[PDB]
Amino acid sequence: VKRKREENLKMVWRINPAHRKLQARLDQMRKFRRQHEQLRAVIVRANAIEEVNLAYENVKEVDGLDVSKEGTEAWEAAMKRYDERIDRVETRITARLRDQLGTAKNANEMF
Amino acid sequence: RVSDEEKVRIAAKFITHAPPGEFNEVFNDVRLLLNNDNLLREGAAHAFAQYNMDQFTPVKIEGYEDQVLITEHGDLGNSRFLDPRNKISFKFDHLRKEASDPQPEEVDGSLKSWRESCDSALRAYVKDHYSNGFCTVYAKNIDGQQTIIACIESHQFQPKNFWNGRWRSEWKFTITPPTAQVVGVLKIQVHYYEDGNVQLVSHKDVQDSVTVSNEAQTAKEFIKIIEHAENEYQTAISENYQTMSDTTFKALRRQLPVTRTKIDWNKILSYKIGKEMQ
Amino acid sequence: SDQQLDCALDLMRRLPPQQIEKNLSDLIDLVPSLCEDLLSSVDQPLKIARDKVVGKDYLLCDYNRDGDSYRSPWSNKYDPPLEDGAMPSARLRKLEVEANNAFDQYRDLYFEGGVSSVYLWDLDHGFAGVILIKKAGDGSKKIKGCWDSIHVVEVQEKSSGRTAHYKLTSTVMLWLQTNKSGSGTMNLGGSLTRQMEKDETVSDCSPHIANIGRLVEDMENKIRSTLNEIYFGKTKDIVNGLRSVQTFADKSKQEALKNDLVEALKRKQ
Repeated sequence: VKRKREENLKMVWRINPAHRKLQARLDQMRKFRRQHEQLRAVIVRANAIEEVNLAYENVKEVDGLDVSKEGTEAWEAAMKRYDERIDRVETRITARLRDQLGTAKNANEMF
Repeated sequence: RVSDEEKVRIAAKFITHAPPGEFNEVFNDVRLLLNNDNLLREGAAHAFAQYNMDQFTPVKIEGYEDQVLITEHGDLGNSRFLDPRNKISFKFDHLRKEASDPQPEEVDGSLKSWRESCDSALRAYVKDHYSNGFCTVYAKNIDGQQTIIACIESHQFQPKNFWNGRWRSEWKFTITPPTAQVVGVLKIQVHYYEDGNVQLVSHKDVQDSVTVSNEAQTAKEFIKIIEHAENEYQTAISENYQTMSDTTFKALRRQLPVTRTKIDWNKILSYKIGKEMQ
Repeated sequence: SDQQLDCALDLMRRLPPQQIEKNLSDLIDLVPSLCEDLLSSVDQPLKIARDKVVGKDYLLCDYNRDGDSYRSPWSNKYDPPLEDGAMPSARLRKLEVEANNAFDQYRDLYFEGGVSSVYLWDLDHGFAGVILIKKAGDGSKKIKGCWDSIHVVEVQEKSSGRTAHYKLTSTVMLWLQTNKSGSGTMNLGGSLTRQMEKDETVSDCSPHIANIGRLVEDMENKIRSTLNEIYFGKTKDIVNGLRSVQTFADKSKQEALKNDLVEALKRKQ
């Protein structure tokens, strides 16, 4: 463009690929399996284990050849469903964990 | 580091080539460019001397008040000039008219009596016929020949509209008995600078010869010849202006096209008028 | 510096410009600290330019010059040959060839010689350029001079409504080296400086070039008229005023009787 040396040029570079939309659902899958990895590494220390299991089942095995059309369109709501299984579990853990661990007998009991 | 010696010739060229009226002011501006008077006066003194000697710089002693002109026939080189009419030797400064100590010298003085009536009739005509035209006739008995030296200065320096102009002319009636000669040179330097440069410079230098008769005959003879030649050439200058309008302009910048009427630019833009016929 | 710059301006204002290069040398050898933008203020003469890859004459100026490499509109090349050939709009380059062609015809119409060169470029919406006409005092006449027509075409090219703007800056140097016997050793001359503008709804039949030739020619005529009238008569005014050929002892009484006539006018008014 610069070696052309024609006149006052107005060319504005427009760079945009088509795999961005596919990358969006792939990124949702990234975060899905990532936070699920965190979930199975968290569930040890017990009904939440089976809760994460059934949630991960009902949301991972409905990927539908991970096409971003239905991905966004309906699987986004399915991911929201996964957030509610997970969000609810997290809230429950936080509420009772706070009330129990904040009521330790002594420092050794706290440990 | 430039050598300041070059600036001496720079300011000398500036002084010498300075038109009258446009000299002291821009000369001071040249000093502002130099920021020194000593460096300036290294060559500016000799430049002052000769630049005034040739430009017929007006000088006027109080003892005679003839409004003499700075030349070489009164000059002594020690800032002391002499009267071309009553041979007084007197000191005379050049950045102003500071003149003092009149000392009447002595020479053959015959020619002085001749140029008295010569310059009287001449100066009478020049005063009564030229506004600022004023002359001074120097006299010198060099090489056994009397010399009638006519110096005419004429100016009007009011650059309020960025204009100046001055006339100078020197005519020598070299009294060489029996046949004396009519020698002479003109000097023109006019300048206008309000949005446009105007540098008018011209002259005419001629010489004739005729046998000496007496004082009156040769006086009216020489002055009449120069008089008519100047009026004649002044008329020629007017006609030269007439030659400008028609020849000069159209010799360089014409006024009309080949059809002498107009120019169709779109016809130049296209049509190819017939550039392949002949 | 600043005061010295003002001194140089008055200097050049009163200096004889037939020594522009030597006077410029005096300016450098006198004040080299202000050797920065000498010819920016100081007006320059024109310079000959012959193309070699093409073999056609062109001109040397500011905008064609690239550092030290002048643009040849015959080949559109920078001389000394550089790979720094920053050239403007090629379409406008060809249009410039047509413009300079028409103006070479124009100079062959009103001048029959010299070289015309309007070196332009291509700014944001508009642009500018320089009109260059080099035609000195031809050897055909002993009366000579140096015709240098330097003008600045300033096209503030608008877009909406096929309109544009124009602004002409002007200057034409020339001397009057008339040293004939009837002229003695007559020499006069110089250059002027004027400007004008325009806001034209520029159609296709009358391009910018047409406007250039038009108003430039008009300006030249105004200049020529101004010269021929004001300056020539002005000089003659000073001539006849200082060195007159009019015998007095008459004008006083005649004008006195004329004033008596004015008195008679007042006697009824």
